Amino acid sequence: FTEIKSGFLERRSKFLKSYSKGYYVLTPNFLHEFKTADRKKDLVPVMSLALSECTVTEHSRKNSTGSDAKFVLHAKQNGIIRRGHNWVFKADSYESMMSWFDNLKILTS
Amino acid sequence: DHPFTEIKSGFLERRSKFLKSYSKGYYVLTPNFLHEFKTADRKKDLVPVMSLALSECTVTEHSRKNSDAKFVLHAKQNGIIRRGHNWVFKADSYESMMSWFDNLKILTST
Amino acid sequence: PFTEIKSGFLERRSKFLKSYSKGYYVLTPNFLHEFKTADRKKDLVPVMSLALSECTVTEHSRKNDAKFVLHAKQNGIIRRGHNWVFKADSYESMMSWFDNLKILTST
Amino acid sequence: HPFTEIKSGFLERRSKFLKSYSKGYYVLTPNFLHEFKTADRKKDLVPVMSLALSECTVTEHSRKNSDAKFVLHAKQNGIIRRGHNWVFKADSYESMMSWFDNLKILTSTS
Ligand SMILES: O=P(O)(O)O[C@H]1[C@H](O)[C@@H](O)[C@H](O)[C@H](O)[C@@H]1O
Ligand SMILES: O=P(O)(O)O[C@H]1[C@H](O)[C@@H](O)[C@H](O)[C@H](O)[C@@H]1O
Ligand SMILES: O=P(O)(O)O[C@H]1[C@H](O)[C@@H](O)[C@H](O)[C@H](O)[C@@H]1O
Repeated sequence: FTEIKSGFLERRSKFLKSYSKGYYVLTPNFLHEFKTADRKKDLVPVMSLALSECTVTEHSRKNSTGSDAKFVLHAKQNGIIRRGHNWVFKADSYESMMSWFDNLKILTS
Repeated sequence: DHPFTEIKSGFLERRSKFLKSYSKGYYVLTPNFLHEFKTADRKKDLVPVMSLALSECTVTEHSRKNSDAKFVLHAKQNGIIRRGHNWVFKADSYESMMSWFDNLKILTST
Repeated sequence: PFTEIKSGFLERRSKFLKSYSKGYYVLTPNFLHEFKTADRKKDLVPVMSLALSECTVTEHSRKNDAKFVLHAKQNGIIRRGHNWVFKADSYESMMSWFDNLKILTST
Repeated sequence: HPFTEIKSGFLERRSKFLKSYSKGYYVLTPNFLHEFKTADRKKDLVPVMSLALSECTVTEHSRKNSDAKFVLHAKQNGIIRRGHNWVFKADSYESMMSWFDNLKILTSTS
C-alpha cells in the first residue's frame, strides 16, 4: 500500500523482440512486478528491481512535439539484470510513461 | 548503492519446520515488506530471497523474558506462507526480539 | 507515498465544555494526527499529533454508540492519567478506529 | 517502544531571521520530517514541527570539501511558505548525504 506509482507496463524482451505485461509498483526502494493488480491476494512480487542499482537513460519523444511511450532502465550492477544491460518498458501513452520516467529519474539519480 | 527506506534491519534466524533447523538471513523491514537477503551487503546483494507483504501478516506470540528471543509471524493470506500458517523467528536477545516484534506490530495492525 | 492506517472525521469531546468539535484525523503507526480539513495536498500541518506510544485505548461504546476513550500514559498533549473521548459516525466506524488503536497501543 | 523511523539524528537548521543555526533532533518517517527538542524517544514526543514530505523537495547540497549542508524546498504553503527554502547542516558530508538521499527517495512526487 505504500508507493510512488503503480500501473501496468509492458516490458520488452531484447532477444524475443516481444512484450509482456505486468502490474508494476514503484516504491522508494524497488520497481516491483506482480502478475496482477490485486494487492490483497497477489502478494509475492514476480521480481523486485532495486532502484539503487539502476538508472533511467532514455525515453520516447512525444509524437506531436505505445509508439511514443517507452523508456529504458539501465542496470549499473548485477542484480535481476546483468551489469551494463538495459530493459525497455512501454506504458500506454507518452504522458503515463513520463510519469514513470520522471519519478525514476529522481529515485535513481 | 545508497539510499533505502528501512525501518529496521539485522540478522534473524527463521525456523524451518521441514528442515528442523534455523536459517539465518539478513532482514530489512520497510513500510511494505519484511524482506530477507542472504547477506548484509546493502550495496550489492539487493535481490530479496523473499519479500513478505506486511498487509497480510501479523505478529502474534513472543517469548517471555525469563532462547527467550523468539516471535511468531502469522499469515492471513496465501503468499510466501500458506493462509493461517506461522513462521518462527529468533533474534540474538529478548531486547532485539522485542524491537522486531513492536516495529512489526505497528505496521500490521489492519 | 503516505503510509496511513486509517483516516476520517472524528468528534473529540471537551470534558470541561461538554461539547464536541470535529476534526479530520489520520492514524499512522506513530501518531493520531488531527487536521482541520481532509485536503491532504494543501492542509499540511497537523493541528496536533498524539504519540501512540504514550496512549492506550481503554473503553468504547457497546452496539445499540460510537465513542471510545484514549487514555494518556504520559504527559504529552494530554496530561498523564487523563482521557479524551472521541465519537465516530457509527459503532462500526468507531470499532475500526478502536481495533487499530488497541493493537498500536497494547503493551 | 516502537516508531516507524527511517532516519533520525541531530540537524542544525539556519533561520534566515535569527542569523544562526538552531539545533533539533529530527526523525524522518515515510510521511514527515519531524523536529523534536530532544532525543528522548520515550518521553519528548510532541513534535516542534512536522514537515509534510508530499510537499517538500530536496534541491541542492554541499560539494565535498561547512560541506555538510542541504536545502529543503517547499512546494506548498505549510510550515514553509510555497517556494521558500530551508537550509540544514549535518555533522559531516557523509551524514548530510544520508539525510539528502533518504529525503530524495521519499519526495520524488512533491
Ligand atoms: O537488456 P539486455 O539484457 O537485452 O542487454 C543487451 C544490451 O541491451 C545491449 O546493449 C548489448 O548489445 C547486448 O546485446 C545485451 O544483450
Ligand atoms: O535455547 P536456544 O538458543 O538453543 O534456542 C533453541 C530453541 O529452544 C528451540 O526451540 C529451537 O528448535 C532451536 O533449536 C533453538 O536452537
Ligand atoms: O562550518 P563553518 O565554520 O564554515 O560555519 C559556517 C556555517 O556552516 C554556515 O552555514 C554559515 O553560513 C556561516 O557562513 C559559517 O561560516
